[PDB]
Amino acid sequence: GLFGAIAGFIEGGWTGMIDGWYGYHHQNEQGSGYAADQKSTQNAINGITNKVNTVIEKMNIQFTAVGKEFNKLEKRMENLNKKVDDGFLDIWTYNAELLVLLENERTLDFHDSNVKNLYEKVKSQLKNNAKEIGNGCFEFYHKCDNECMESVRNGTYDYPKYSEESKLNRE
Amino acid sequence: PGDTICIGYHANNSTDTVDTVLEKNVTVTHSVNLLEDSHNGKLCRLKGIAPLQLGKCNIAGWLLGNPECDPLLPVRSWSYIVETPNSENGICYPGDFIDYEELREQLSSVSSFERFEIFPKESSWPNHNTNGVTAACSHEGKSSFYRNLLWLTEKEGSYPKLKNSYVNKKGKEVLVLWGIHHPPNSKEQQNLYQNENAYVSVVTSNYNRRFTPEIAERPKVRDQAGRMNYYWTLLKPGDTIIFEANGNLIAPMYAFALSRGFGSGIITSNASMHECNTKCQTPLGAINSSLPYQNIHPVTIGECPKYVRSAKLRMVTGLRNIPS
Ligand SMILES: *[C@@H]1O[C@H](CO[C@@H]2O[C@@H](C)[C@@H](O)[C@@H](O)[C@@H]2O)[C@@H](O[C@@H]2O[C@H](CO)[C@@H](O[C@@H]3O[C@H](CO[C@H]4O[C@H](CO)[C@@H](O)[C@H](O)[C@@H]4O)[C@@H](O)[C@H](O[C@H]4O[C@H](CO)[C@@H](O)[C@H](O)[C@@H]4O)[C@@H]3O)[C@H](O)[C@H]2NC(C)=O)[C@H](O[C@@H]2O[C@@H](C)[C@@H](O)[C@@H](O)[C@@H]2O)[C@H]1NC(C)=O
Ligand SMILES: *[C@@H]1O[C@H](CO)[C@@H](O[C@@H]2O[C@H](CO)[C@@H](O)[C@H](O)[C@H]2NC(C)=O)[C@H](O)[C@H]1NC(C)=O
Ligand SMILES: *[C@@H]1O[C@H](CO)[C@@H](O[C@@H]2O[C@H](CO)[C@@H](O)[C@H](O)[C@H]2NC(C)=O)[C@H](O)[C@H]1NC(C)=O
Ligand SMILES: *[C@@H]1O[C@H](CO)[C@@H](O)[C@H](O)[C@H]1NC(C)=O
Repeated sequence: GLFGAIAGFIEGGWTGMIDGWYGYHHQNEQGSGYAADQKSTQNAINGITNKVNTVIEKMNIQFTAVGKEFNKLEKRMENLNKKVDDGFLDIWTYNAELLVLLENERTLDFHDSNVKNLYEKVKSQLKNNAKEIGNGCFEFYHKCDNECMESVRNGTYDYPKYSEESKLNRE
Repeated sequence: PGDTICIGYHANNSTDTVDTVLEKNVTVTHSVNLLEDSHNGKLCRLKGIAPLQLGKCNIAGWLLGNPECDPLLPVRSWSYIVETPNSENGICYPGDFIDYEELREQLSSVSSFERFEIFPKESSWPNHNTNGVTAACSHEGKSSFYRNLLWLTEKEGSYPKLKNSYVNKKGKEVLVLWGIHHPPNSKEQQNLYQNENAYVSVVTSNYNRRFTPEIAERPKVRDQAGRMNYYWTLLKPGDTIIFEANGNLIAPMYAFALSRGFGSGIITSNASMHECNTKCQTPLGAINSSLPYQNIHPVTIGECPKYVRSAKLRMVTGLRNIPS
């Protein structure tokens, strides 16, 4: 993927995270678990709803379109009507299949970027209070209980509150 | 030996696949089908109005009143017109129907009409016989004729020059049809019309045509060496149509006061009428869909998805599905 996260340095997805597209797995002394990041999931849902609805809006509505009849001395006109019908059909088939191919490629890159942005957001909160151990995981240099975990998940992690304990463990 | 938080993404058991430019058949967690391929296999009303089923008849037979089409006489309004592969009863006395395809095109925007007696049988032709029939237009085994036309023949050995007119006070367009008989030999000509050099003239304010019989012995068709050509014209509100003949005129008896509509048309269909209502009718069935595309049929009545040749149009909404 273009942004290196999905099927990249985060090798796989989580069947255990059932309630959003992107999120967190935590492990501390109180235990372990999955939580979806509600905000990044919802932003992506807003974007893709709008993308689907754009395709819908741009196609509009096909009004009544029926065959036409020509007598035996109207062959040229018959063939011209058929050339018109076939021509338009070629073009709309082409536009439809291509629009979907190209938008599918962009939709997957979009998710890849969202996951990457989420990772960088956490990394930026934690600074040197945690170690990047790859596969998208951080190893805290301090005890991070459920309340601390939640503060990471919702963007209020208190870096100075734990810097000293972290510096010592990082030695 | 340390607490961890990891960033990750959703996986599930979806087997949905989509195509992309760089890669085909990517399995994704969620997706949405954009291509409608489902129809109810029936003919339906459009906005509560039933279509006009010609059945074994075609437009020609319907509007001339081919006796096989008698069940269509009372029908006055429709949402669309359905011909079938067996729509074979048209002209029953052989001949040419002039500008027939134009006439069908005109009926495609008609949504209802009024069948009315433009030239009543018992009072328009006091000096002519209004009784000609033919075995080519049999009904129930007896020779008969179109329910909307009238064969005028000699009465007591003379075919006096006739001149009748009608004035369109219907306040709508009036479709008028008539016919021109061409006997196969001079004997039949004189026997039916008593004037071997006959002619017919039809004139409105914007229509002007004159007809001359062409008498010759032609290959028999429905057991007739004679011919009958059929003609029509639209009479504008307030305009006057005038017929004038000393022979060979197949006169109008019934005509149609038309009312125009939008989104009608003629289709050919195998399918059976049903007690259903639809916004979108194809010849194969009715579509009930919000999807933007369909590969069901290029011919559509109503408000339909766009026809495409595609077998598959699936848009990914979720992610690459990578269950671990
Ligand atoms: C992804 O997984 C889904 C579920 O996961 C799996 O389900 C089973 C098979 C086990 O392997 C689990 O370990 C695993 O989690 C699949 O959807 C599931 O499909 C099965 C069909 O076999 C379906 O079972 C039916 O359930 C209904 C409703 O009963 C309720 O059950 C749960 C529990 O309360 C509830 O959450 C549901 O919403 C329902 O309210 C039941 O009426 C059915 O019984 C009828 O049919 C059986 C024969 O199958 C017959 O003997 C009965 O007498 C009766 O007529 C039947 O038991 C599961 O409910 C369903 N799971 C969910 C959450 O809906 C999914 O497969 C797809 O499932 C269907 C939705 C359908 O589209 C299938 O064609 C799909 O294969 C799977 N996805 C894929 C792509 O494989
Ligand atoms: C973000 O997470 C923090 C940490 O849990 C939340 O702050 C605490 O929220 C709980 C509510 O269950 C309170 O009991 C604590 O007293 C709060 N601590 C402080 C210092 O306020 C915070 O509310 C969360 N924000 C959102 C929007 O969920
Ligand atoms: C067309 O399909 C839709 C669903 O595929 C049918 O849904 C109905 O929609 C109306 C208005 O949105 C609702 O009030 C009904 O509750 C829906 N029906 C059901 C069973 O939930 C709709 O009726 C279909 N139309 C036809 C003519 O078949
Ligand atoms: C009409 O129906 C038959 C099946 O009864 C089908 O095979 C045939 O293709 C249909 N006609 C057309 C023109 O599609």
